[PDB]
Amino acid sequence: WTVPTLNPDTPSPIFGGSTGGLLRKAQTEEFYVITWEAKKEQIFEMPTGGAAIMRQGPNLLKFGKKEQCLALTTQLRNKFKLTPCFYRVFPDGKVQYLHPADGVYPEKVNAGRVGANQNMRRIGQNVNPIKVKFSGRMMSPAE
Amino acid sequence: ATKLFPKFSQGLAQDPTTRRIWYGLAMAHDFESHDGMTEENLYQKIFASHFGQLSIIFLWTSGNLFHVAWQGN
Amino acid sequence: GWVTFYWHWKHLTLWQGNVAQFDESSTYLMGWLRDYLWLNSSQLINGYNPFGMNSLSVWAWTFLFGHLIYATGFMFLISWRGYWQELIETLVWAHEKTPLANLVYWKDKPVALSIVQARLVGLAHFSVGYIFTYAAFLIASTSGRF
Amino acid sequence: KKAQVISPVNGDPFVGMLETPVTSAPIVATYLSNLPAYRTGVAPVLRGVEIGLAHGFLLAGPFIKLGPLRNVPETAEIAGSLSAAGLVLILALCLSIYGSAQFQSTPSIGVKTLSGRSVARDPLFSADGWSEFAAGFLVGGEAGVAWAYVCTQILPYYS
Amino acid sequence: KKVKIAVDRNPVETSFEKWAKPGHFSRTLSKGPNTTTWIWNLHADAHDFDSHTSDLEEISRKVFSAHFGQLGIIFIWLSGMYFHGARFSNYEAWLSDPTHIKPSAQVVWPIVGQEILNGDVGGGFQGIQITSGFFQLWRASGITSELQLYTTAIGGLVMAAAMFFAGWFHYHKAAPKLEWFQNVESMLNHHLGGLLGLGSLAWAGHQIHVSLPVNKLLDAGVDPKEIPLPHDLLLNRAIMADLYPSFAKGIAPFFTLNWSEYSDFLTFKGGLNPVTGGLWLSDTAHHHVAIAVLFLVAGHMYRTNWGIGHSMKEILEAHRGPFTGEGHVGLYEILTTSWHAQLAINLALFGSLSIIVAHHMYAMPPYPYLATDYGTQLSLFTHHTWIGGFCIVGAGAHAAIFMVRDYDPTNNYNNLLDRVIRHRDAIISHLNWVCIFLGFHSFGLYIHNDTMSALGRPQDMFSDTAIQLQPVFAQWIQNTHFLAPQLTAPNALAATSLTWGGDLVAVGGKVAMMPISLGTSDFMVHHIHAFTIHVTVLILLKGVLFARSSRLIPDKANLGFRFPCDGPGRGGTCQVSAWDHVFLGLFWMYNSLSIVIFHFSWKMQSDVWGTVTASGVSHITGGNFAQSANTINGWLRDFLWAQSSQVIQSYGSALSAYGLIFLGAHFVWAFSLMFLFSGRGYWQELIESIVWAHNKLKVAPAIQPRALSITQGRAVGVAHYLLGGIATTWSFFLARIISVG
Amino acid sequence: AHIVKIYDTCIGCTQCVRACPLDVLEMVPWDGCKASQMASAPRTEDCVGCKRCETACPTDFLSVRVYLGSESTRSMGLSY
Amino acid sequence: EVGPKRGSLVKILRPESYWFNQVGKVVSVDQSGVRYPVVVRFENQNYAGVTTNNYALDEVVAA
Ligand code: CLA
Ligand code: CLA
Ligand code: CLA
Ligand code: CLA
Ligand code: CLA
Ligand SMILES: CC1=C(/C=C/C(C)=C/C=C/C(C)=C/C=C/C=C(C)/C=C/C=C(C)/C=C/C2=C(C)CCCC2(C)C)C(C)(C)CCC1
Ligand SMILES: CC1=C(C/C=C(\C)CCC[C@H](C)CCC[C@H](C)CCCC(C)C)C(=O)c2ccccc2C1=O
Ligand SMILES: CC1=C(C/C=C(\C)CCC[C@H](C)CCC[C@H](C)CCCC(C)C)C(=O)c2ccccc2C1=O
Ligand code: SF4
Ligand code: SF4
Repeated sequence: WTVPTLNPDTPSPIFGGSTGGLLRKAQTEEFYVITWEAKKEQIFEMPTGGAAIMRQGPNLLKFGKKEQCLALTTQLRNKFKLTPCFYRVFPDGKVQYLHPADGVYPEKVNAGRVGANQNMRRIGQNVNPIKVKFSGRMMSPAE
Repeated sequence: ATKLFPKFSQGLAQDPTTRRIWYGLAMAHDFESHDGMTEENLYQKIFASHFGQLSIIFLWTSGNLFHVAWQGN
Repeated sequence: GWVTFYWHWKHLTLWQGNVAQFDESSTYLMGWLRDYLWLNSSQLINGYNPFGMNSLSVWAWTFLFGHLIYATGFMFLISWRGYWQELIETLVWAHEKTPLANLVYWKDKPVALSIVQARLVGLAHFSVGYIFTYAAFLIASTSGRF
Repeated sequence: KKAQVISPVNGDPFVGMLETPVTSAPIVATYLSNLPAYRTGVAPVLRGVEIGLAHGFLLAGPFIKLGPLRNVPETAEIAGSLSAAGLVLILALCLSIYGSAQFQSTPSIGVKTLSGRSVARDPLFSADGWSEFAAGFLVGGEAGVAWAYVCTQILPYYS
Repeated sequence: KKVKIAVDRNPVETSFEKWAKPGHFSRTLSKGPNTTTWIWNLHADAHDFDSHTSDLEEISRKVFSAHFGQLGIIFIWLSGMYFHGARFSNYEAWLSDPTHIKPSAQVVWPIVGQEILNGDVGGGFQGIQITSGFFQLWRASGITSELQLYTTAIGGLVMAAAMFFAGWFHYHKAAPKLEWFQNVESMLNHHLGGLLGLGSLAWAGHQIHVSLPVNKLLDAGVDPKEIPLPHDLLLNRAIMADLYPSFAKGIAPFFTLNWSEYSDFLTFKGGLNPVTGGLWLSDTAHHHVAIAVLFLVAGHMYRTNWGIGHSMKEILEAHRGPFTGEGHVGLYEILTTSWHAQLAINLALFGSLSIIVAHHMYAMPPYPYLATDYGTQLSLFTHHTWIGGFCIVGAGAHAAIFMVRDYDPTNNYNNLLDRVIRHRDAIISHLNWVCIFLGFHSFGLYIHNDTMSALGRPQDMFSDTAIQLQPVFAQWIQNTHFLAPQLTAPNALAATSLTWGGDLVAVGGKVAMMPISLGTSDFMVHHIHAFTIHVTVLILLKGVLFARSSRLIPDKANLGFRFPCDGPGRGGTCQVSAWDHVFLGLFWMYNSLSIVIFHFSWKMQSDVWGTVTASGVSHITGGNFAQSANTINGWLRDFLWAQSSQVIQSYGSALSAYGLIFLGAHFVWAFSLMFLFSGRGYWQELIESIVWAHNKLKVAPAIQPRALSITQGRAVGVAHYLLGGIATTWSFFLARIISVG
Repeated sequence: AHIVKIYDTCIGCTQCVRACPLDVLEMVPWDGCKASQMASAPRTEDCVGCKRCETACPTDFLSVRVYLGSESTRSMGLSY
Repeated sequence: EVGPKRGSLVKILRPESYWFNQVGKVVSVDQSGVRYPVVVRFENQNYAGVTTNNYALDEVVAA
């Protein structure tokens, strides 16, 4: 598996237009693009509001928030049994792949993804906040 | 981008929302949760703040005295 | 509030020579309502009427002021963040899509008051209204008689 | 059953504005495009003068007919015009501090015009542009309040 | 044939086996309790039939039999009121003198000193003065005897037992299938022809044959003992042809379409009866004849088994516009598939109807001596107003529940519901703006008047004197309905109400109904009404449209309808659910209707109700509403402080219980604030520190003590808030108006 | 950014990852408390702080722990 | 083998546990080098609704 490049030639589902779509965050900070290959035309539920019709084949869809993309991801994975993958697009054109960051979905092991933010102690073996006092910023004993 | 108002907290100064203003108004005197605060600097800022409270109290009594003397009977 | 109600009524009945009214009515709570809160509000709330006003009108206005602030704290105390954040999402849409007004844009993103923050804000509105209401009532019901 | 009126904005169903007769009727878009706010090629100082003249002329009326001195015959218009002058001054200060606050980032994304041609950014949305816009707003607002007073003084059927 | 009876024989066995096993209706609670939250969930999910199972047939059967149980309970309650009017009332004494004797139908036992509550109401009676208006209703029915109330009570108990037998039958013995419930064409045809058409026709028959002659003789001074019994007015046509000579013609004028001959008992008089202060029963009889015809022709509209008629699916599907996409398609399926979509509409219109009832029962008092019982009139406005607001909030609730559970986006593509959910942001944004606009321009007017009159500038207030905001549109409508019989309703002898204008009707010295003027105070309070209504609509509609998703939480539908929060994340997500929007819409419904009923009470006591002893109408508060209600201090002083003198000095008198429920309601309301201001996590730790003391003494229960759910805390808080506030208002109203009115 | 720490009491039931609506958590093999999986939080820049993860953690209390930290646009669920 | 038997009653010594100083019954003890190997089932459920939890050999004690 290798990181897929975002295809802009991918069509979008049949949506009649909403008001829950993109805001100035898309133009200024960032927005998100989710893609998936469908086997048929199915009326799914937009996380922004309203129902859209996915197209037979590949689809592409814009969203202003990552939680929207993962909501649709779990909806397409659980109700339609698809395998979508979304990105993070910046207004200058930079695309950043996000969800299956190793190819497989994060609930499954991949035999090589590194464990981050793992405290190797018990939650009661954390120190008292008096020991992490005056560490610069206000810091939790979990660090 | 990163703002300037919460000089005492860099996590708030990077907040893009209106929460920065409020939480900087309400974390201003929690000196021990400031950025880069030591214990000695804490005690010193508290010393100066007590001096400021004293000045304010005495100005308040001066104002009561002044207004009773001026606009009172 | 209980402490100061007790003090104020005991002393209003002492100063008026009517300690018997307290000795009779303070043993039940309709006594405290009627003979203390309802009775002694007579000049306060008539501080201003459609016929005119007197010097107690400031304390009447302040009375109603505290009644407003207290109840406004109820808004931050009962309604919680998530109704208001979605409301503000709608208002963000409304501002970004309104012509001649999307020209003007915020620099700080409008979000609802946080949980702890609105707890403090409701407590502050509550306390200010409590305090102002009782201060107005006290000063007006004591200055109106004496 | 054909001929649906409501369309998405510029054909994009994911942006979220839903082009609608109140939004993008020919007459409505014509009127909004002709307003000095949306004349992104003219100098912002003059658009500010025009906007300020309008707003300073309209907001004298309330202070005149509803102010505290509305019932004394000749002092009413003077009082309301001075009040509108003060409010225009306050608004000009608001505009100046808004220009201080907003225009520091210079966002790099372009602007199109619902037909593809990449127009330039409005010089109004720049620090110097908004400075001169608030200058024009002050000048035009005070002038419009003064002329509102004048129109109370000279108009025949001013009741 | 399509529309037919379709039932299953003996679906559910009748046994107490599932009575001994609580929580049987769900898969989670049937395992048994381990924590106390189970005890609350057992009750919160008791009638949540659409989560006990998925098949709409069993849900529908449960709903049907539950409705039967509600009907049986309503019949028990009605029979109880008739029985209390038969045994424990002064009704037969009140009929002889309804202008002097207070209607009472509840006697209190003399146990712990509450015999003081058995007030001197009149007619040699001692009891609690009722305000439900049953005496006026019974006089209008033509009862005139306690035996008829007794037998009506026994008939109500018979019908209650019948309804409960019917629920048991239609659940356990022969329960209908889903395709029987789904015949909405037949249900509407029948509920319009037979239920509301034939019901109004039968009530018209009673009004022709029993109410009209009995009440005509009652108004002619005849003693209720010497009035002919209704069966004697049925058999002996001579009595009726003496009272109405058109009964000498028989029913021929009907079949010959010489209906004008019937103009003796089918009238269009309009206005009020000068001797009773209520609507003419001939007017009501003609009314019910007319609406019976109307509903019987309206019940022949939909197509059931013979090709004539309409398919509601065809009306809906063929109603679509260029602005609205596919239109009403899929709504037939929504409403024949979702019980909650039906419940939402039905509750909304039923509550709006109850408020219609409240407004139309005081301006057009239908019953004799109803208007001059100011307590009954005030209570009957307040009660139905409150029931309407509650039903409307429940309509918003069940609309949200539909949107969460029963909504399917496949059925709804570019139909009206999809197109609403797609632009909910425009909807709620404009609603927010109008709520803010109205709040400012309706309450800041009151604040402006408070500030002006406090500063001593009454010439700067918003009053009928200084700066007039006259309600010219309502004034024009008043004048348009006052002048209606002259031009636009020539066969009406008078206007519908005297509130439009004209002369007053005073009965027994008391004012039954008089013209109602509207000025700046009425403008301001009406705009306050619209403001509060719009905010309640904002909350409930925002809960509906954002019940599945928002820009904050896109997966709110999977979270559910009733959930506290997703977390403290996204800055904090508490009360994002569509349940918490109902929880807040309850508060705003209370705030709206409190002002509505306050407007009613003050306007009635100031500008309508009163006595005429000499030449001059002397009202209760002296018409202060015009000049005093421009300020919040006005509603304080001259309404909440002035009209509270009767409830706080009621101690030691018959109305002392009203003062008691004043104080206790103030208690309960404030008690609600323990649940609304606080949060579960504090009480769980307090509870576990208490459980430590219970463990130490070996008295810790097996059912683990938990703090109430978050949702349950909010529900308890809103319940205690509404109860205390409404009961405080109830006590205040009744104690005030039983004394001064 | 909020602080999500995961402790060695994690029995590896994947529930915290399935509950996460922002794809902050993932399950790493054997480079943790033991073999047979373990969780991890590499993408905490996208954590909003909803604590669905520790709502779904079945261990005593919570192996996964969200400590609410400095907010941003990604950590406040803002589409604006 | 390590730990208690697979039906024994066990008092939990984990300080942050809901069942601290509370008796539980062993479901099983994983005989690998796993940390927190002891699986204890409790008659009463915690605030999350769980009745089972994994504990270490030093967090368990008889009776
Ligand atoms: C005595 C006769 C009888 C018997 C033995 C049963 C037995 C059963 N019924 Mg049937 N049922 C009956 C009569 C009976 N029913 C009647 C008369 C009705 C019409 C209302 C129904 C309608 C009905 C439905 C719709 C359902 C059942 C169900 C059930 C099962 C469990 C019910 C349960 O938990 O009961 C215990 C419940 C109660 C004791 C509640 C009684 C509520 C009464 C009616 C109203 C009282 C309200 C009260 C006035 C409020 C006071 C307020 C207070 C604060 C003062 C069981 C097979 C359920 C089933 O099959 O699910 C598997 C089911 O869904 N029954
Ligand atoms: C002329 C025919 C007719 C009449 C009078 C009614 C009347 C009623 N129906 Mg409807 N219904 C009908 C036809 C009719 N229905 C048909 C054909 C269907 C199939 C589509 C339905 C399906 C239906 C459902 C699904 C529900 C009702 C409900 C109701 C009741 C609503 C409660 C109310 O308004 O209080 C008014 C109360 C009264 C007027 C009290 C007297 C009731 C009398 C005794 C029964 C009416 C006659 C009855 C329908 C015929 C059978 C008599 C029986 C001896 C066999 C009401 C009694 C609801 C209800 O309350 O359920 C219990 C409900 O859930 N009905
Ligand atoms: C549902 C409403 C209703 C009902 C029930 C009645 C009933 C009655 N009206 Mg009224 N009426 C009504 C509405 C109603 N009215 C309205 C709306 C108007 C205004 C137009 C009038 C205007 C009016 C006038 C002007 C008069 C009446 C009269 C009558 C009576 C004569 C009936 C008659 O001649 O019709 C004929 C009806 C039938 C032939 C049906 C009889 C059916 C029987 C009962 C069948 C049962 C037999 C059974 C199968 C077997 C026996 C069982 C056992 C013994 C073995 C009767 C009491 C007359 C009267 O007596 O005045 C007091 C009269 O003069 N009515
Ligand atoms: C025709 C009327 C009607 C019908 C059939 C329903 C039916 C239903 N509603 Mg809806 N609802 C209604 C009116 C109605 N509601 C109204 C008027 C409101 C506004 C208050 C609501 C608000 C509402 C909400 C917010 C919710 C429901 C829910 C439900 C479902 C389960 C209700 C349940 O189990 O409660 C069982 C009964 C109780 C728990 C008793 C409540 C206790 C009350 C508050 C006590 C106070 C009442 C008393 C008169 C005051 C005196 C107290 C005295 C005892 C001291 C069920 C489908 C729930 C649902 O479907 O969610 C999944 C839900 O969350 N309803
Ligand atoms: C007295 C108590 C109080 C007050 C003033 C408010 C005020 C408001 N609520 Mg809240 N609310 C409260 C209690 C209160 N609420 C309680 C107890 C609950 C139950 C939980 C709620 C639940 C609730 C919900 C659920 C909603 C509201 C909404 C609203 C707004 C609608 C009205 C509006 O914008 O008009 C304009 C503002 C007012 C009328 C407030 C008074 C201001 C006056 C006019 C003077 C202005 C002063 C002026 C600017 C001078 C400034 C002086 C300078 C020195 C600063 C407003 C902010 C709604 C909302 O935000 O959407 C629109 C909404 O959806 N509230
Ligand atoms: C609102 C309400 C109420 C009340 C109500 C009422 C009162 C109603 C009524 C209703 C009604 C009052 C109804 C009625 C109905 C009736 C019917 C349904 C009848 C039927 C009959 C029939 C069906 C017959 C037939 C026939 C004959 C026998 C003659 C010949 C021909 C024929 C065959 C046709 C209350 C407050 C309590 C509560 C709440 C709710
Ligand atoms: C009304 C309301 C809002 C909306 C309030 C908005 C977001 C902010 C208030 C609007 C402006 C900023 C009012 C400012 C007026 C103050 C007088 C400013 C004084 C502060 C200075 C002294 C610094 C919430 O965000 C909320 C959150 C959680 C629980 C309850 C509530 C709640 O009740
Ligand atoms: C007071 C309070 C509590 C504590 C209330 C406790 C848990 C329950 C109150 C009393 C219960 C119902 C015990 C009453 C007695 C039992 C019904 C058993 C009967 C035994 C004899 C008395 C007959 C909360 O749990 C809570 C949660 C969320 C928001 C606000 C609050 C809140 O305000
Ligand atoms: S708080 Fe929410 S977003 Fe953050 S890690 Fe936990 S579940 Fe994921
Ligand atoms: S839910 Fe808890 S136990 Fe399960 S994998 Fe996540 S952190 Fe570990």
